Amino acid sequence: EYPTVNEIPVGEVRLYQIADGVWSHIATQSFDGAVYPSNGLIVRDGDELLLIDTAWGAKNTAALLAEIEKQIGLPVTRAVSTHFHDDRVGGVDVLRAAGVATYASPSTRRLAEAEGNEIPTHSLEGLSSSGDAVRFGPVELFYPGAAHSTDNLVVYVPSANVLYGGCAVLELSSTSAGNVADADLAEWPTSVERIQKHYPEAEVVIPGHGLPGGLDLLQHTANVVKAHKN
Ligand SMILES: [Zn+2]
Ligand SMILES: [Zn+2]
Repeated sequence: EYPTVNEIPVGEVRLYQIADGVWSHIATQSFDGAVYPSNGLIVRDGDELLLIDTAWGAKNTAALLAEIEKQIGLPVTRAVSTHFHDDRVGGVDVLRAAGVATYASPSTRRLAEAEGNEIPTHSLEGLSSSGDAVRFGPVELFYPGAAHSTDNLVVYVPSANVLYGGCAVLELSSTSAGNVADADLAEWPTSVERIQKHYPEAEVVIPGHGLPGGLDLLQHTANVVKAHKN
């Protein structure tokens, strides 16, 4: 029952419960003449919520906040953007104005700046090298190396064994790596291997777009990227 594009009009956000205190958020957005669904994550931390990624735009992200208040009723106090693209940081100004402390790596903040995207307020240090991992509230943040972009981070929720791959991970139905303008195709499969080695216990893997699955999303991603590179 995971929602797809045809079930979410642009401007609306759905939440989907993955585990106790862990949800994905699903939004839709038009980009270059096509509508795409996009995922982020919500993780409970006591009486507060940690948000992973915006809902791809200001209006979507305002809707996201409204849907969180309706469905969950706990305040979002911090947010992390997992790379510099607009499906990840677009809506950060809305979050900030709402009183949410927004975060990203220094590299993500610099690339967002260069690209004219919204820029999270606070820098996440300790994630500059492939294999680096840091605790951030109820999650672990991991930099696997360059993949979909050079700055992409993944997020693990230890209490639930849930791995959110963001766009470094592709859904099982995918036949291609999608938008690779900022990608490092030579490194990507290695980056995926690092994730596989570091989170062998992951039970649910959530891609940046499309359906969640099991650990096979990781190998599938490496295979697609390799096949794409050719
Ligand atoms: Zn992207
Ligand atoms: Zn994306």
